[PDB]
Amino acid sequence: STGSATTTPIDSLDDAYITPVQIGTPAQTLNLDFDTGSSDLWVFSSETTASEVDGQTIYTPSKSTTAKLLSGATWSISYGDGSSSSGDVYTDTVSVGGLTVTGQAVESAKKVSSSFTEDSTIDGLLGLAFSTLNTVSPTQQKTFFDNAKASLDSPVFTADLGYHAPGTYNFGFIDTTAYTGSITYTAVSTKQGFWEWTSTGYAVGSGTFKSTSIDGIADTGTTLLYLPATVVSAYWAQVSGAKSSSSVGGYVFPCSATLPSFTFGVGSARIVIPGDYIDFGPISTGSSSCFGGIQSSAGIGINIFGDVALKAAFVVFNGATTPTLGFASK
Repeated sequence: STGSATTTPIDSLDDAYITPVQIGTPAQTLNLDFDTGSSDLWVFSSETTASEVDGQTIYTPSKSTTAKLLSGATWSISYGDGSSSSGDVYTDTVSVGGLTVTGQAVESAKKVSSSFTEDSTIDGLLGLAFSTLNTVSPTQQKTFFDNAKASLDSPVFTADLGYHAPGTYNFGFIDTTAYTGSITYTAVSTKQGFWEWTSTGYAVGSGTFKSTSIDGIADTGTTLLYLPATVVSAYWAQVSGAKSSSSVGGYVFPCSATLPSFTFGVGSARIVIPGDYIDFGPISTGSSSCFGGIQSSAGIGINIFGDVALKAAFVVFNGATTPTLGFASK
């Protein structure tokens, strides 16, 4: 089997991407944030504290003939940005782009933090990291991908995120029309539960490539590119007037700037992030200070190849017995 679903930016900055997902019988369609940096599929629901729901579409398990309470199971998650959610668990039928999993754990939120409430466009998350990170207790649950894997034509999914435009998540096949040139594959460590890999270096603009190992994670659920302070300083030094602002919470730059590209290495291959992808617009409405899309990972504890990086590539998440990651230009 295979599946193919379009993923759409939630706003004009590509802050996140939403993908429609069918849950239950008859189908209830919710728009979920596919997150290769976590491993819980959780939704706003009929159980979510009323004051914490503001425009989201909710899953109502009592209206699904295939929903079953997973008795005694609870979940609770905290994300890198400080947001969180928690609740109880149902199993139900879940379909993405025509690919169906029966008996998927659907984690129903009883509580969500303010960031979730305030984002009316995101009805929940669908985790695509390794199932070892799943938070369900006392019986850990599998991701949608893990459950689908054996049925897939090939044990893979691909992320093809757009810049200010829709893109695609495919399951079970590689669309050879969706990228240019060849796909370069690179080793993955699953030791921390992430799609963790080592980039071979970077370049700023038309500058020379610096060969240096940068361990980090491929994370569709993180907006920006978070890299070591040395690398980030070298980038922003090429932008007149750019500076790190503790008050704003990172590097800012004059909105009048033209940003240089940023290249990262994948083995001997190179992925080029155009300068425009690194512009996250005014820090506050009407400001002439703009927020940068490359930020320091210092104090996160891990480097993160988030959407800024991934949307410059066609990315293969290969879940074969020994997982790997593939990157192609597009």
